[PDB]
Amino acid sequence: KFTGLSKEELLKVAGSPGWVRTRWALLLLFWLGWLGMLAGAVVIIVRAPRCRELPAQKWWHTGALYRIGDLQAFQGHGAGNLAGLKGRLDYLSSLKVKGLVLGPIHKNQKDDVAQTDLLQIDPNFGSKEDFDSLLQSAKKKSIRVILDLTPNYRGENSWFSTQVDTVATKVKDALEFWLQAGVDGFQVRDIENLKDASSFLAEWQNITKGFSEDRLLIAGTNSSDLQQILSLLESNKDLLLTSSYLSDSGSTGEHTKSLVTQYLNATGNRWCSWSLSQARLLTSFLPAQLLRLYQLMLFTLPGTPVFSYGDEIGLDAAALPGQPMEAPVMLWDESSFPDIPGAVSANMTVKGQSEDPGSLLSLFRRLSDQRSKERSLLHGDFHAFSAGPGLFSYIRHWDQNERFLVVLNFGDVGLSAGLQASDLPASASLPAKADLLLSTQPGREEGSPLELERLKLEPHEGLLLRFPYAA
Amino acid sequence: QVKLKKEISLLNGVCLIVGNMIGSGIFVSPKGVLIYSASFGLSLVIWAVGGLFSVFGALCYAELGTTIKKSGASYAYILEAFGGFLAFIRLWTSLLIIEPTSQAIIAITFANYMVQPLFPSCFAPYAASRLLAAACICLLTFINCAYVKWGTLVQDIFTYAKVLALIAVIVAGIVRLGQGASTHFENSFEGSSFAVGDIALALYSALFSYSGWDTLNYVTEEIKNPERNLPLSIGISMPIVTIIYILTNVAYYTVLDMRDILASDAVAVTFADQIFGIFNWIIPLSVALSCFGGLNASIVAASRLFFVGSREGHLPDAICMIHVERFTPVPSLLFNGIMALIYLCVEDIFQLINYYSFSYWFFVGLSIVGQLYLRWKEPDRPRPLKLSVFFPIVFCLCTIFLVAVPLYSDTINSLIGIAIALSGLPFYFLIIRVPEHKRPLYLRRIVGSATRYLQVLCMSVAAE
Ligand SMILES: *[C@@H]1O[C@H](CO)[C@@H](O[C@@H]2O[C@H](CO)[C@@H](O)[C@H](O)[C@H]2NC(C)=O)[C@H](O)[C@H]1NC(C)=O
Ligand SMILES: *[C@@H]1O[C@H](CO)[C@@H](O[C@@H]2O[C@H](CO)[C@@H](O)[C@H](O)[C@H]2NC(C)=O)[C@H](O)[C@H]1NC(C)=O
Ligand SMILES: *[C@@H]1O[C@H](CO)[C@@H](O[C@@H]2O[C@H](CO)[C@@H](O)[C@H](O)[C@H]2NC(C)=O)[C@H](O)[C@H]1NC(C)=O
Ligand SMILES: *[C@@H]1O[C@H](CO)[C@@H](O[C@@H]2O[C@H](CO)[C@@H](O)[C@H](O)[C@H]2NC(C)=O)[C@H](O)[C@H]1NC(C)=O
Ligand SMILES: NC(=[NH2+])NCCC[C@H](N)C(=O)O
Repeated sequence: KFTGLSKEELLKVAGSPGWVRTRWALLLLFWLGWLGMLAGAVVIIVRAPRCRELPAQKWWHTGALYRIGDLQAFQGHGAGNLAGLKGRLDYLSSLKVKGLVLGPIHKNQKDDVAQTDLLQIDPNFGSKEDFDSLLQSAKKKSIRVILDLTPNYRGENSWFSTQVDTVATKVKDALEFWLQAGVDGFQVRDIENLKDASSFLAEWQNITKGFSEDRLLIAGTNSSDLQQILSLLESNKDLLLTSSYLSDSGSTGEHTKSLVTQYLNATGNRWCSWSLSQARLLTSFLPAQLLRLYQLMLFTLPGTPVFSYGDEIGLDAAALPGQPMEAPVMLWDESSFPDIPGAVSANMTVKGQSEDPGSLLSLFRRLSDQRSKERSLLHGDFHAFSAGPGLFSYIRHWDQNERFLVVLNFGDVGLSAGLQASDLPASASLPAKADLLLSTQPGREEGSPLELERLKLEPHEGLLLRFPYAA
Repeated sequence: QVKLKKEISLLNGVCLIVGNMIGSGIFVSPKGVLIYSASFGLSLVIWAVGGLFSVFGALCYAELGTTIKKSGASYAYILEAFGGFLAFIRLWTSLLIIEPTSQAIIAITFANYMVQPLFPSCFAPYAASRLLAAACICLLTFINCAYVKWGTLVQDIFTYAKVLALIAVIVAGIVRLGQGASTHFENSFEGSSFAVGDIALALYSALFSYSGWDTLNYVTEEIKNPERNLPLSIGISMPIVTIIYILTNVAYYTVLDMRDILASDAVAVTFADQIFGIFNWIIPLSVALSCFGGLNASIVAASRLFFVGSREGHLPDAICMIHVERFTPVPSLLFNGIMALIYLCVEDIFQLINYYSFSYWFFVGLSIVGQLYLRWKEPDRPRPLKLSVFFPIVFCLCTIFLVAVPLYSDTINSLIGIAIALSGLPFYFLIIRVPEHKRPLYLRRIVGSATRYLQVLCMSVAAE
C-alpha cells in the first residue's frame, strides 16, 4: 500500500554504488562543516579585543564615610557612651556606609600639654573594653572604624600652640597603640594650625601604611585655595584630605564645574575625597533647596564622599531654638529634643522620613546603593562636557558596563539642556534615548526612556539617566 | 531481530538521573532561596524541604514506571489513563516549545562558560557562543546516533567530573568552616522572612532546582531489570543529590557573606575567585562539563519520547525506524537535533522558559492523578511494587501549588503557553482522528515517498 521497506529489500536496494557514495559524501560534508564552524568560533574569539584589569580597590574606594564628631549628641541624654553606639549600627547599615569616623574620645583637659594623653580614654565615653566590643560589633556588620586623634579638641587652638615636637611624639605613639588595638584608620584635623605639616603627615602616613595597606589616614584643613591643598599633597599622594574647597560658592553651576575639573586636572585624576567641610553639615553652607542636588553630585563624582551625621535627613542647626551649631542633636523620633517641646515635626526626623518615598533619607539610601555596586560609579572614568548656561553635566563609564549620565541645574530658572557633547571618547558617546534612575523633584516616574534632545529641566533639578554599552 | 536492544545497567541509570538533576542551577544561581528567605538557616531548611518533596514525586514515578513499563515517562502514563487527546497535547507541547528551548539553553550556557577565563568580566562575543553551541549539539547527536554504549559512557564520564568538582567545593568549605572561622553560623535565623509569600517563593525556587528526577522513565524499555533497576537507581540517586545540594550551600555560606552572594552573576565563580588563588578557572571549566553532561541526557530522553510518540500513531512513522545494525533510533535523534539547531537561531530565548513554566508541572501532576485513577479503576493490574496512596496525594497537592504560582503571578505568559499547547488541535481532529483510506491520497503518497527515501538514507527499518 504505502508502508515502508522491510529489512531484506532495504538491504538489497541500499547497497548499490550510488547510494553508498551519497552516504559517505554526506558524512564527510557533515564533518567538514563541523570543523568549519569550530574554526569560525576560534577565529571570532581571538578577534574580540580584550578587557582591562580591575584596579584592586581598598575599602574606602567602595562607598561613603560618615563622621560622628560629637557622640553624646548622636544618641541623646545619658546614653552617650561607646556602649550605646552599638545599638545604632543597624541604622548605619541602612545607609550602606563603608566607614565611620569616631570623634576624639581621649582625655583632653585644656591647653595644658603635659597632662593630655592620647592613649587613655576619657571615662565620659566608656572604658577600654566596650571600645573593643564596639570594634568587633562593627566588624560583623562590615563597617570600619576611623579614630580622630586631634590633640587639643577642647580648646580654641587645636594643636597646642606652644610646643610642636612633643605633640608629634604623642601622635606617633598613638598611631601605633591604636593600630595594635585594631582601628582601621585615623583622622587629624586643623593641619593648618600645625607647623611643619607636610613632614609629619608623611611620617604618619608611612607608619599607617607600614602596619598594613588597608589602613587609612585622613587629614582635614580649613583652606579653600587650591595651591595650599596641592602643596600638602606633593610627597603624600595616598592621603585623603578634606577641605573647604567646594564650600566657597556655586551660585552658578559652571563655577562648580570649574572647581571640580580644575581639581581633577591639577592633581592628575588621582583618588580624592569629596565633601563640603572638614567637620560641618551641608546645611551650614547651602539653602535647603540645593541639598538634593549636592547629594546627587557628591555620590557620582569619582572619589570618596564624606558626610557628617544628619546630612542624610537634612538636619539644620538653625532650624530650632538655641543650641551649639557645631554639634546639634540628631532627631531620631519626635521626643528626641526634650526642651521647647513640640518644636520638632515629623518630616524632620529619621523615623518620619523613612516612609515618605520622596524624602531626603530616601534619596540618600537610593544613591548610596547605586554607588557601592555599579562598576562605572566605583572606578569608572569621569568626563564632563559643555551644556547650557547654568548646567553641569558629566558621564561615568568603565569598560563595557552600564554608563551613567548626570545632569544638574544650579539655577533659579527653567532650562532646556541641549547636551552639546561632541568631544566624548568613542567608548562613551551619547545615545539618542536613555533611561531614568531618579530625579530630585517630583513629576517623573523612573524606568521610562527619555530622548536627550528636547530635555527640559525645572529649577534646582538633577537627573540620573543611564544607558548600556553599545556603539 | 531489529529491536531496541536493552543495554542500560544500574550505574548508567544512576549517572543519567544525577547528570540530568545536577546542572548549572547549583553552580550559577542558588540565589532565589536566599533572596526570598533572607537568612542562612532558613535557606538550608527550604533546601531540605524541597529535597523531601522531590523524593515524594520520584517514588510515584518509580511505581508508575514499574507498573506500566513503557517508555515516554508521562506520555505513556497519560495514554494508559486518559488516552488520546491529552497525550497528544503533551507530546505536541514538548515537541514545540519545551525540549528544543531547554537543549539550546544548556548548549548556550556550556559555550558561555567554556570561554569565561578568557573573558572574565568582559561581555563575551555573541556569535562565538552560538557556533560552539551548534557544534556541541551536532557532536552529541552524532555520538548518540553511533551507539548507545557511547552515550552511556559519555554520561558516566561527565557525571563523575561534575561530582568530583562539587566534592572539591564541599571539602574546601568544610575545611575552612572547621579550621578556624565558623563565623556566619553563629547567629542564624536572624532577619528571617516568615511570611507566606516569601516562604512559598523560596520553596518554588528550591523545588525548581531538583527538577529532572524523571529521566530514567523515558528509557524504561532499555533497562536490564526494570522491575529492579529503576526504583533502586531512583532511591540511590535521590539522597546523593539532596546531600550535595545542602553541603554546597553550606560551603557557599561559609566563605562568602550575603551581600556578595546576592550581587554576583555566578556564585561558584565568586567562590573560586575568593578561595582559590590560582586554578580558579577549574570551576568555570567544571560548569561547562556539567552542561555537557546534561545535554546528553536531554538528547537521549527527547529522542526516546519522540520514538514512542511515533510508534503510538502520532508523529509520522519514519521517526519509529531503527538502524539495521548499531540498533539506534537515528531519524528521531536527527529530528531532535534539527529542532534544537533551529531554536538556537532565536536571540533572547531565555524569555521562552516563561511560557512552559505552567505546562511542565501540569503534565507531571496529570500523570500523578492518572496513577491515582488507575489505582481506583484497575486494582488487579500486576504491580511489582505498590506504595501507599499517601505519596501520590501529597505530590498532587504539591503540583497544584506548583501550578498555582505561575497562574496568579506571571499570568499573561501562562495563557500564551496554554495557547501554544492547544495549537496542535487542527492536527489531531483532521489527520490523527480520521483513519487511513479516508485521508487525502496525495498527502499519503508524498509521505510514503519521503519515508522511503529517508529509510534508504538512514538505513533504518521499523521494529520486527
Ligand atoms: C617613609 O617616607 C619617607 C619619605 O617620606 C621615605 O624614606 C624614609 O625617610 C626617613 C627619613 O625621615 C628614613 O628614616 C627612612 O629610613 C626612609 N625609609 C627607607 C629608607 O626605606 C619612604 O618613602 C618611607 N619609608 C618607608 C620605610 O616606607
Ligand atoms: C582658617 O581658620 C583661621 C582661624 O579661624 C583663619 O584665620 C587665620 O587665623 C590665624 C590665627 O588667628 C592667623 O595666623 C591667620 O593669619 C588667619 N588667616 C587670615 C586669612 O586671616 C583662616 O583664615 C582660615 N582659613 C580660611 C581659608 O578661611
Ligand atoms: C588642564 O588640562 C589640559 C588638557 O589636558 C592641559 O593644558 C595644557 O597645558 C600644557 C602645558 O601648559 C600646554 O602645552 C597645552 O597647550 C595645554 N592644553 C591646551 C588644550 O591648551 C593641562 O593638563 C591642564 N592645564 C594646566 C594649565 O595645567
Ligand atoms: C515639614 O513639613 C512642613 C509641613 O508640610 C513644612 O512646613 C512648610 O514649610 C514651607 C516652607 O518651609 C511653607 O511654605 C509651608 O507653609 C509650611 N507648611 C506648614 C503646614 O507649616 C516644613 O518645611 C517641612 N520641613 C522640611 C525640612 O522640609
Ligand atoms: N528536565 C529538567 N528540567 N532538567 C534540568 C532541570 C534543572 C537542573 N536541576 C539544573 O540545575 O540545571
